[PDB]
Amino acid sequence: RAITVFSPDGRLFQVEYAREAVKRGATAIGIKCKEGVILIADKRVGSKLLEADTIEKIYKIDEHICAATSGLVADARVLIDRARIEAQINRLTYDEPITVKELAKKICDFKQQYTQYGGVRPFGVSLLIAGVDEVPKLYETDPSGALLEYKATAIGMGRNAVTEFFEKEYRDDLSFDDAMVLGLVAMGLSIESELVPENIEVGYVKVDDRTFKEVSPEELKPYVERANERIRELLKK
Amino acid sequence: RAITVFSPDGRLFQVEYAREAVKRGATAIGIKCKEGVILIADKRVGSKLLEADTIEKIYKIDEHICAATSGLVADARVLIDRARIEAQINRLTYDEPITVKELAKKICDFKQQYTQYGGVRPFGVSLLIAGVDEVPKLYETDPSGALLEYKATAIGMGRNAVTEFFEKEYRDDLSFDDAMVLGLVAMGLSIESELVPENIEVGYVKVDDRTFKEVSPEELKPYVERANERIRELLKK
Amino acid sequence: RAITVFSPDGRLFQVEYAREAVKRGATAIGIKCKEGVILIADKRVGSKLLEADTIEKIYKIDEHICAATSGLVADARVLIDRARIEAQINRLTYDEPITVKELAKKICDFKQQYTQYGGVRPFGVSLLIAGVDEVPKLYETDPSGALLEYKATAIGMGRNAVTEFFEKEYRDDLSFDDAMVLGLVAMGLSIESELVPENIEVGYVKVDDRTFKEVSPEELKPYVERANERIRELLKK
Amino acid sequence: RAITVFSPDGRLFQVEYAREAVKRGATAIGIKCKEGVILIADKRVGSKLLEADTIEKIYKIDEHICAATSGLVADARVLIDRARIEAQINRLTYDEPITVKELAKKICDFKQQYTQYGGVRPFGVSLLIAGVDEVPKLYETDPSGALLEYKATAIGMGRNAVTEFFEKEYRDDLSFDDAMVLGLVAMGLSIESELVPENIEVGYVKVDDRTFKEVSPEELKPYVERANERIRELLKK
Amino acid sequence: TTTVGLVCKDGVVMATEKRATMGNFIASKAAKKIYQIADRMAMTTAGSVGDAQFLARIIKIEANLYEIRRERKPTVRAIATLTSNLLNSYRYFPYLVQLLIGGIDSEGKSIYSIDPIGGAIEEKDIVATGSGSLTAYGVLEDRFTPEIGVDEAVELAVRAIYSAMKRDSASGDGIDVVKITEDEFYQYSPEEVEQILAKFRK
Amino acid sequence: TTTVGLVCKDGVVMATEKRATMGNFIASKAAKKIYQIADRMAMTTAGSVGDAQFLARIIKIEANLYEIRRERKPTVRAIATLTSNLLNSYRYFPYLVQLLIGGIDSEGKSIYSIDPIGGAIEEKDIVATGSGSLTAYGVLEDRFTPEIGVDEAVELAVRAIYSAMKRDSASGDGIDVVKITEDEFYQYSPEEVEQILAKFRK
Ligand SMILES: CCCC[C@@H](C=O)NC(=O)[C@H](CC(C)C)NC(=O)[C@H](CC(C)C)NC(C)=O
Ligand SMILES: CCCC[C@@H](C=O)NC(=O)[C@H](CC(C)C)NC(=O)[C@H](CC(C)C)NC(C)=O
Repeated sequence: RAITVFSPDGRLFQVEYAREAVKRGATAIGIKCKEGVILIADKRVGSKLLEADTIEKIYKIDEHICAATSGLVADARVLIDRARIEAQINRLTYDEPITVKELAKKICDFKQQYTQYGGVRPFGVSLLIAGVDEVPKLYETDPSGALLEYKATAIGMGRNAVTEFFEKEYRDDLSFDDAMVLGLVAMGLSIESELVPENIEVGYVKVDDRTFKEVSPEELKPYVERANERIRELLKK
Repeated sequence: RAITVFSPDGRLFQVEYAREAVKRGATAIGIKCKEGVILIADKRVGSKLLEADTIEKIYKIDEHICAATSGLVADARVLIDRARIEAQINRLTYDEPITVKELAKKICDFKQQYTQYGGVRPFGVSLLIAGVDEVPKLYETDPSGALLEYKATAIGMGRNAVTEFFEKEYRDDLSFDDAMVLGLVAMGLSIESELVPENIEVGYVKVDDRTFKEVSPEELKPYVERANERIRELLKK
Repeated sequence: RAITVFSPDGRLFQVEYAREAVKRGATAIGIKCKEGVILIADKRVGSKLLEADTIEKIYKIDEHICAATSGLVADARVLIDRARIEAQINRLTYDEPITVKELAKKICDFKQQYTQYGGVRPFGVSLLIAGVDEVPKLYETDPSGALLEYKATAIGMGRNAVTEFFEKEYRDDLSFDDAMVLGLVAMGLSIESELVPENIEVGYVKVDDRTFKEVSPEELKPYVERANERIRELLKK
Repeated sequence: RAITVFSPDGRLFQVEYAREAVKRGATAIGIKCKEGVILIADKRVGSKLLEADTIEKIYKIDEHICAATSGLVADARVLIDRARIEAQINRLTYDEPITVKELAKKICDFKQQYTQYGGVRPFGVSLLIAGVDEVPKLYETDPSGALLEYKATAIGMGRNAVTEFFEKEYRDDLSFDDAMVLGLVAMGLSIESELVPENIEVGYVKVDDRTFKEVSPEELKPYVERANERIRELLKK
Repeated sequence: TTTVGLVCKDGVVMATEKRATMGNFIASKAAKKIYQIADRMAMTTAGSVGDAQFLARIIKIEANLYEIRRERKPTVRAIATLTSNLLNSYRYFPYLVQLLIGGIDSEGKSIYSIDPIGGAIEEKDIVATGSGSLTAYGVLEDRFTPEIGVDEAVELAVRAIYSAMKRDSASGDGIDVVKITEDEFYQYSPEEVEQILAKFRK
Repeated sequence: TTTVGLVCKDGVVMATEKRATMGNFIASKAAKKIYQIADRMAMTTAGSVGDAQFLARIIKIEANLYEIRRERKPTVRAIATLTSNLLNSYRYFPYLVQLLIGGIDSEGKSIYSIDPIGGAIEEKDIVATGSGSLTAYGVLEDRFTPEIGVDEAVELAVRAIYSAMKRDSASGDGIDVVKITEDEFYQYSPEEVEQILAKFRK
């Protein structure tokens, strides 16, 4: 009899329902290694009529921070812009870039309010925030405003698949290219097949020059190729 | 027909449902002795993919105050930040650190409002606030805004276990190390097994140098070890 | 179809439900004699883990006014602080202490509003306000905002017990010590047994030096003792 | 689906339910004669523990105005204070006492709003406003904000009894003492017995020195006595 | 106006005279300029009568409420910080007042001199305030020693304010003194003061 | 008032004297004009006592909260930017204060001089502030060298503030000095300073 309230189980149905929306979302993956953090997203489209070359799934928050999103697409938009504003405000007041951790807490606090203030609904979206403070970092957010730091993970429908996979293959010492390839593979198993460089997006931030760059389609060819390798092989069972 | 209202029993269901959320929360323990107060929390994770070395469960409020939380994780965040602001405000206006007792009353008053103001819901969280005024102190809060001072206690799912245990083992004259070990034990019984130093957090504030310090993983080894002792032993029945 | 509204009976269910909350409340007693007014409360705890020496049940409002509370514990807090502010305000504007009667009317008016303003719920608490204007005075408040001046009474679960008792034993000419003992007795019958000085609180305000003082545990010994006397004796039937 | 709305009958249930609350109210009477107007109220208490000598049921609004109340006691409080403020405001703006008629209209307009503004409920109280402008006057108010000028009347549970009685005995030429006695009698029949001076209150305002005075318990003796007379006699059938 | 304050080895002393003026018009021969904030805390007020009186009320009320609510007495530092902030907030239309807040607390003994803009100096020994302060400072800085005890410190105080009354037409009419020892918060009464300055010349 | 700050090869040094005045009236011989913001950050305040004191509290509280919340210590740049913005926001009724905020942080060693309007100059070596700054600048610009070490830099600082006390009646009464090395944030105490200026003339 209100909006977002407690159930006898002590849970928030609105938040849980919001989570159902993120599950239906396109899958996004993030991997962290020593040399940096990669974020790769499913860019696949369902019609030759959509401008695929345009569609962007990995967003630049600041120079050293990017993010991937999943859930209600419209809500996600306001959320990343929100994160962008948040980043610039930090510069405006301290003349310094915001840490990936701080930025995450801030949008998470934002989302949390839409969780307990009657005349509003929660954000049907989950976020993958990656960047490099003094070390590479990866965080994933929940519709409730909960924050979690992962070494590697995913959000979206293909979640579980890549989660189980990384659970076995991921390693603290992976190289940048190894780490990335491991990611393209996870994606592959996720969509249940070999990947097409033309419909996947990859962004990263290397610990050397803390600046978000996005892997070009050409630089992708080799990685997708080397990944499709182990994918076909892995798609035996 | 509103939000948080009275039932014919004279109770607030929303508040009670909020309490159901805290019960599901990860367990946290607090023990007070003459030499100070310890706060230990279950840091255990459910995936090798989460950055365990990062996850923080015991928060510093001020130099002489820390707190543990249980319940909705996102609500908890705003609540400890709220407590942090509250502490600094005291400094800003009186040029003096806030007492643990006062700080507690303040966040409890804060939480109490979300209990009778229609367009909002209660905080699905309970807090353990420990610090040292002129003597060590330990308070635990409730979603309703109720405050209680304990000699020793716990919040979260493992609550009852450690409550019954302390009910028998706790003693007003425990030494700092004794008091702490008694806590690691309570935790052990709680999770139904021996503890792994690598997945439990401990923070404290000794009456000597009233400053919150957090037990390092190395300084933990001996304590966990000496605790796992009496744990195995105690896990006979 | 709103919040606090009239029933066909001409009553306010929310207010009555709030009253159900106060009945479940810890019992508190107030006795007025010529030499002053005493307020005694059940300080009894349900765990050796709670700092009993701390727990406070009788509050100082001003120098010449104290109050006991019953019902929702969190609500009570805001209500006494409210009373405290109210008292200082009187000083601020007239440079004079507020009378017990006036202070009572003010918090009662405060409580009355949460009784007819839709976006809010009533205070699930009842108050015993005691002090000494030119003569000792005792008032008890209701969740509805109703005010009543008693010679002696009680609120909380043990209400009826002690009410029936005072209804027979109380006398307009009781001495201060007699009046107090008569009160510890009422408490005794209330909790159905002899009292333990260590778990009851007593405060008062003597007409001589209009200042709220609280009976020390040592000064209690004799009174509790002399009361447990007539208690055991009275607990025959 | 709101709060105070129209029923298919064209009536306001909330207002009618509020009226049910006034019926349950303690009875109050008012009688007007040429020499002035009297207001008498049932002061009877249900416990020897209540300060009867204190309890006030007839309130002074201004020098030439008093009022009696019936219904929710807390609501009544705010309503008379409201009337009091209203009276002074008149003085503040015109440097003149407000007429009884004007004062009544004003609180009636006040009450009327809580009758059609969604986020609030009606006042569960009725009022008897008596004073002397250039001639004695008596008005009675309704939870709806309706105003009525009576020669003689009553509000509360004993209403009908005294209404039927005055309907026969009241006379336009009654003397002050006659009029008053007629009132004590109505009260007697109301409570179904002889009256006790010690538990009835009487206030009035004589046309000679337009100032509200309250009949002292001693000045009452004779009247109550002379009334109990015709009461016993009248309590034959 | 002239008020002094000295921190002795065994407590705190504060004193003021009783004159209130408006130009050369002597409006009062018995104005109150010394207030009790807490059990072991006092405050002297120099400046605008209305402003000082107003602030005095606020200060007391907040000191009380602080204790009643936290069951701890507020430290002079806490009251001084509180007052500084209030004063500074109104820095563009300040309360024309010079305040002296001091006494004994868990942190020790101390006195604070606070100006209209909330500028507070921590007086570790001697301090004067008001139109006569400069003359008062004369004797204070002449006869003061950190080992001075509250008992001779009240004499010194009377001594200084007495000199000041001699060269400040805005000061005079009498003098209040207050001793803050610990075992007590004492206020001397006319008789006792009149007898202390009797060992001088009047 | 006079305060200096110098960035050495091995750290930072900041010093001030202890005088507080109101016209020619020496209100204080021991005013505090040096505050600690973070572990390796200090701040000196010149200007309105009440304004500086007020701002100092805000600065501290915000530095604290910053760290407690982000579990990182704030850089001097951050505090300097923070303070600039605050100062400038009040540009039409500015806080009459000259601030010096510096120390050591992840970015290196630095000092910022900030004015009432929030105009911040990044001091890469030498800086003086207050009514005596111009005299202090005399010796500072005479004996300073980028290779100077914090240990001789504190001597230099005392040296400069000592000269200033000789020509600025608003300065004087003593001098606080603070060394910010990395292994430490040291405050010399009267004894040590008294012995450092002893190699001069007083
Ligand atoms: C009563 C405590 C205040 C101290 C006392 C001593 O000097 N102060 C005063 O007497 C101050 C002095 C002026 C210069 C601000 N006088 C005043 O504030 C008076 C107040 C009148 C009500 C008599 N004059 C004016 C013009 O406001
Ligand atoms: C306590 C350290 C403050 C810095 C020190 C250095 O200049 N400032 C001061 O001493 C300043 C100087 C003036 C010119 C603004 N003095 C002041 O701000 C004095 C302060 C009173 C408490 C005595 N007030 C006035 C109106 O002058």
